[PDB]
Amino acid sequence: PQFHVKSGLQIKKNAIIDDYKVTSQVLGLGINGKVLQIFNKRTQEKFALKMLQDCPKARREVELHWRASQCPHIVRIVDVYENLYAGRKCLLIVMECLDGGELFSRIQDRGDQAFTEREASEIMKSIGEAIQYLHSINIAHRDVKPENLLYTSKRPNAILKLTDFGFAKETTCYTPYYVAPEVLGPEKYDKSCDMWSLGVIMYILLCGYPPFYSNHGLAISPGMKTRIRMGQYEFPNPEWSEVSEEVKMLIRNLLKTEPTQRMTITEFMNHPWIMQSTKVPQTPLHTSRVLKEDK
Ligand SMILES: O=C1NCCc2[nH]c(-c3ccnc(-c4cnc5ccccc5c4)c3)cc21
Repeated sequence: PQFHVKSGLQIKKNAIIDDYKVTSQVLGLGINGKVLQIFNKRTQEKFALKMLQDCPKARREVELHWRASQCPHIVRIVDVYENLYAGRKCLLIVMECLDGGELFSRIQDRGDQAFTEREASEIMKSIGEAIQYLHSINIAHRDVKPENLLYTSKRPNAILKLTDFGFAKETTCYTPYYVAPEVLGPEKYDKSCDMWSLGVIMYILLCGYPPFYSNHGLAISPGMKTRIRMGQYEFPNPEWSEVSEEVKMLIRNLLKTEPTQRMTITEFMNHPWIMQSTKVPQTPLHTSRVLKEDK
């Protein structure tokens, strides 16, 4: 006994409206247009619905995302319909619904507490688990941005989840103990960008602005673009003046220009600042206030 097998992906073919109420309310915009809010007729719970045109690229997204839904920090696909819509075959993905909206909106909507270093570590921890899960099953997510980190609720014990698989990609014997990873097949620097994303999201969490900011004109967005190439960014005071040299070093290691230089997800999770989420200094960060400065 003891055989943990979860179930396979099942493309439902009946009309989705047979099983759910479909609203006009929008929950997100993508290249495939709207994410809608819907309601399960039976249970009456709320779900997000993403609609893609059926085709090989769409199918992969679904498949990868289904594969990854077993991860606690990745938006769970709850079921998938293939229907006809204007004589065009379609994939309708029904996922769990993340009311807490986007990661940054939440921080920026404190302003009456203060957002500690430790709170950020915990955040980065949970994004890490998501990447970790992904990479260990040989998927690179490849669009890990702010916009795709949302919260299950407004409740402060909300759990933070990764969404959007439109750019995810697969990365893919008896004397094996000693064989070097490079001999176990190709897989060229592909999951390493997920690592860069992580650096950026960490930078912003700690201060409230990207490490590579625009400016507009010339050498200010064409230059903002070489700024990235050169890997040039500061830790300007007085935001960073109070931040652990250990943390700076961690960002520095994620924001490495040459991808093979950059840290692995595994190395990441074993890092003390991430591994001791709990015992990180309670120190007050500017983040929330700085965020409030915008459009
Ligand atoms: O895959 C995607 N591509 C485009 C952006 C996006 N949002 C979602 C999404 C998924 C699940 N829930 C939501 C969501 C739910 N409820 C919300 C309430 C208030 C603000 C944002 C919300 C987002 C968005 C998925 C995708």
